[PDB]
Amino acid sequence: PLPFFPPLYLGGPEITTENCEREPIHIPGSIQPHGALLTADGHSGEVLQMSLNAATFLGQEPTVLRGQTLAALLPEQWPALQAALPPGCPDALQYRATLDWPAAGHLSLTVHRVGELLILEFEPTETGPHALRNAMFALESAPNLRALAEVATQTVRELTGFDRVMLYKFAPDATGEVIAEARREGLHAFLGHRFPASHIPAQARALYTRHLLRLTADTRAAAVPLDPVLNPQTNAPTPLGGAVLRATSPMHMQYLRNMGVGSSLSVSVVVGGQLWGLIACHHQTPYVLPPDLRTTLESLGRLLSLQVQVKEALE
Amino acid sequence: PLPFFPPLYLGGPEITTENCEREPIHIPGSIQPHGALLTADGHSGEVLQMSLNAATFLGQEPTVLRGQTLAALLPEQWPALQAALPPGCPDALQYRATLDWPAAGHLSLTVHRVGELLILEFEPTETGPHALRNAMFALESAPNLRALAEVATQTVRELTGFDRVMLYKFAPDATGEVIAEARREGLHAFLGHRFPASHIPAQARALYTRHLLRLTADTRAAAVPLDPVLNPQTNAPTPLGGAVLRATSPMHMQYLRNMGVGSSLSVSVVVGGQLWGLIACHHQTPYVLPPDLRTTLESLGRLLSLQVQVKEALE
Ligand SMILES: C=CC1=C(C)/C(=C/C2=[NH+]C(=C\c3[nH]c(/C=C4\NC(=O)[C@@H](C)\C4=C/C)c(C)c3CCC(=O)O)/C(CCC(=O)O)=C2C)NC1=O
Ligand SMILES: C=CC1=C(C)/C(=C/C2=[NH+]C(=C\c3[nH]c(/C=C4\NC(=O)[C@@H](C)\C4=C/C)c(C)c3CCC(=O)O)/C(CCC(=O)O)=C2C)NC1=O
Repeated sequence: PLPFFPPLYLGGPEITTENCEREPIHIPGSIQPHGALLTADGHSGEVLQMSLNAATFLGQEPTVLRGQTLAALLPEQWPALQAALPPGCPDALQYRATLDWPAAGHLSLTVHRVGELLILEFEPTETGPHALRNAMFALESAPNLRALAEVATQTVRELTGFDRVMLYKFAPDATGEVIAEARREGLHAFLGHRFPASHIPAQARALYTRHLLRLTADTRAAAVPLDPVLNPQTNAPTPLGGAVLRATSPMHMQYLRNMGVGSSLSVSVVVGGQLWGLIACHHQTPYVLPPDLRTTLESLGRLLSLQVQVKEALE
Repeated sequence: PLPFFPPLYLGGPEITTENCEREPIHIPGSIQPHGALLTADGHSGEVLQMSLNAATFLGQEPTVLRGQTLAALLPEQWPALQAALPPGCPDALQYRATLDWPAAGHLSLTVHRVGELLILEFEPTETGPHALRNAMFALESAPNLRALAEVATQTVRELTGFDRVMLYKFAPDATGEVIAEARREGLHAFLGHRFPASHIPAQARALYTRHLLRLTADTRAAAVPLDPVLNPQTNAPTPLGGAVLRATSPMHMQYLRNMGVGSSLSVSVVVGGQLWGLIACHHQTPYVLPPDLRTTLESLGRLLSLQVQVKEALE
C-alpha cells in the first residue's frame, strides 16, 4: 500500500474510504479496555510505558509503575521471561504465565519482544485442546478443500460458541469469498457471498501475515491510551501488532457495529508465506475469549493452513 | 504379515524372533497396571469386562462392577459419553472427562468405541499447549525435512522431559534410520543409526497407522488381565489397539529392558495414509506421561506429519 499516515496522535489525517489502506493500524498508541499493557526495556526490565487503566488490573498507578523493574514487579517471572525472549527472537514468540490477583480467577500474562522492547499484556481469566485433537480426524478425512473448510468452521464454532464462523478465502485480486460457514440457528447466511478487497485493506493483510490472530472483544468499547505514547527507547511509536490487546482500527469497529457484531476475532490461514484466507468469527454481544482458548485457535489455524496446502495439492 | 496367531490365553504358540510378526498385539486381554479399564455395551451402558485391578482405582470389586450400567456408575458422564461416541464413529475418537476420587489429584477417564463396545480407561493424574503453539514457529521456519526433524525432537524433549527423543524414519524396505535426536547430556547417540525391519514388525506398523500413540509406562510392570477375557457381545477377544493402557508386547518389553529403557512412548508420523516414521521416546526410569500431555503430543504428531509432507514437497 501507499506509505502509512502518521497516527492521529502525531497529527495524521482522518481516515476515510479513500485513504484507509494508509491507516497505521499497528501503532494506535492504545489498547482494548479488558486488559492492561506495559512495555519494558529488554535488558534492564525497566517499565517504559503503561496503559492508563493499569491501576484497575495491577493495583498501582501508571505513573508509579513507570521506571520500576520487572525484577521488582514480577520477581518470580522475570528470569524465565528474560530467558524465554532473547534479543532477536521472533516477535510472535510468547512468554505466558498465570498471576494471582485479589479478584476472582487469575491474571494471565502474555509477553512478546519487538527489538529491544518487551510488551506485556495482562488479562483477567476466570477441554479445548482435546476437542482439537478429536477434530483433527475429521479435518484429515475431509476429501477436498471445501469439505475441509466446512469441518473447520464447525470445529471452531464448537470450540468457541461464536455465533458465526466463516472461512474467508482471498482471490488474487484481494476480493474475498465465504467458502464455509457455521452459524447459530436464526442467523442469515453469508455462505457464498463475495466482498470487495476494500474491506480488508492491504496494510491489514500484510500485518495478518505476521501476527496470526487479532480480535475486538467489544465493538463499542473505547480504547485506552498508552502513556507515554512514544517508546522512550526510540522516541517513536510502539509497534503493537503482536499484542491481542492492540486497539482495533476505528474504521473496522464501525463496520462491525453496522453489521450488528458485538465481538470479532480472526485467525490467519497462511500458505507458503502468503495470506490465503481468514477464519473470521462474530458474536452478537461482547465476548472476551480466554487466552488458553485463543491458543487453541492459533494451533487450529496452523493445522488448517497445512491441511489447505495438502488438500489443494490433491488437484 | 502372516495371519495373527491366537493369543496365549486362547492356546496360541510362544513368540520367537522367527514368528513375531504374528503376535496378536492388539488383543492381549490385559492392561498396564497404572490405570484401570472397563468395557461396556454401547447401547445399554452395561459393564461387560473389567481389569482385575479395578478396585484399586474405582473402589468396587470387578465382580461387583460387572453388569452395572454406566448410567449408575457415571451418571454425570453417561449422556455426554453416549452422545460423543455414536455407533459407527471412528475408533480413534475419544470422550474425555475428569472424575473426583479419594486420593490426591483426579481420575482421568478416556473412552472410545469399537463396534458396539465402549472401552473406558481410568488413569490417576496429579503449559504444554502454549509451548506447542510457540514451537510451531520454528517448525514452520525449518528450511527442509531434516531441519524440521531436529526442531521436532527438541520440542518433544522440552514438552516431556524424556531422556531421549528420536525421529525414526522408515525406508521402503521397512528398515529405519534415526534422522534426528534430542537427548539428555550423558547419553550415547543413536543419531544416524540404522535398524533392521524386524524391530518394528509388520502388524505393529499396521496398528500404528490406525492408532497413533502407544506407550509402555514401566518396562518391568506386569500386565493386569481383563475379566472375562472375551467380550460377551462377540464371545471373542476385545480389540485394545485404541487404549493407551493396552499391555505392550512382551517381546518389545524385553527389547526395551535390554536397551536400558524404563519407559517408552511413540507417536506415528503418517503421510498420505502411510506410516512415514515415529517420534520414538525413551526414559531411563518408569514415567506415566499425564493424559493432557499425551494429547499435546498427538497434536504435535498431526502437525509434524503435515509439515513432513510440505517440506518433502520442497524437493
Ligand atoms: C461477512 C463479511 C465480512 C467482511 C468483509 C469482514 C472483513 C474484515 N475486515 C477486517 C479488518 C479491517 N478492516 C479495515 C478497514 C476497512 N473495512 C471496511 O469495510 C472499509 C470501510 C475500511 C476502511 C475504509 C481495517 C483497517 C481492518 C484492520 C482492523 C485491525 O486489525 O485493526 C477483518 C479482520 C479483523 C477481524 O477479524 O475482526 C475482517 C474479517 N468481516 C466480515 O465478517
Ligand atoms: C534405537 C532403536 C530403537 C528401535 C529399533 C525401536 C523399536 C521399536 N519397536 C517397537 C514396537 C514393537 N516391537 C515388536 C517386536 C520386536 N522387536 C524386536 O526387536 C524383535 C525382538 C521383535 C519381535 C521378535 C513388537 C511386537 C512391537 C509392538 C509393541 C506394542 O505396541 O505392543 C516400537 C514402538 C513402541 C514404542 O514406542 O515403545 C519401537 C519404537 N525403538 C528404539 O528406540
